[PDB]
Amino acid sequence: MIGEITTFFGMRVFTDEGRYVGRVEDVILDQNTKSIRGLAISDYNKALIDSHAKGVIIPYRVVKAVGDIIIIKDLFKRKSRVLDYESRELIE
Amino acid sequence: YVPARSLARKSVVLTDGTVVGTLYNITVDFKTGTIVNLLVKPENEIPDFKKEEGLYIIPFECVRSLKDFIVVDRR
Repeated sequence: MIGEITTFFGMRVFTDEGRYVGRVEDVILDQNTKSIRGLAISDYNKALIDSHAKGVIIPYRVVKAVGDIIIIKDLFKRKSRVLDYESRELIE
Repeated sequence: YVPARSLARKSVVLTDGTVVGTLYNITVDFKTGTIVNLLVKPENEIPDFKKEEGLYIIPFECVRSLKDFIVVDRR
């Protein structure tokens, strides 16, 4: 549970649905709340992230487990908008 | 907000100006995400911080800024 910050470095991140997210490149800190703010990710999965940045930042609150890998809540999905005259829902 | 690697081996100083050492590592809780300690490679002999494996154990409660010099107080 408690350990050193260097452990994050190089760890692969997966979602709790088994899907690869990427490799931790850095850890984003906050003096005001004495807490980890986010994880900087690189070598990141294009199938899941539409983005052209060198790396992306995942907020730390979606981290579920840190072991040999980091598991996060799978947030790489699309919500469906509700339609008033259709029981089906829309995706754009 | 500060990336952790940008704190790599920075110098750590007290409120008066004493050079405490160079940052070695950072202790954190992985579930909570709370930052717990600093681990500073010593250079001077401040009695205000206890030691383990030859590093200063600075509670993160005592950190007061983290710009070009890590600044630390006794309380």
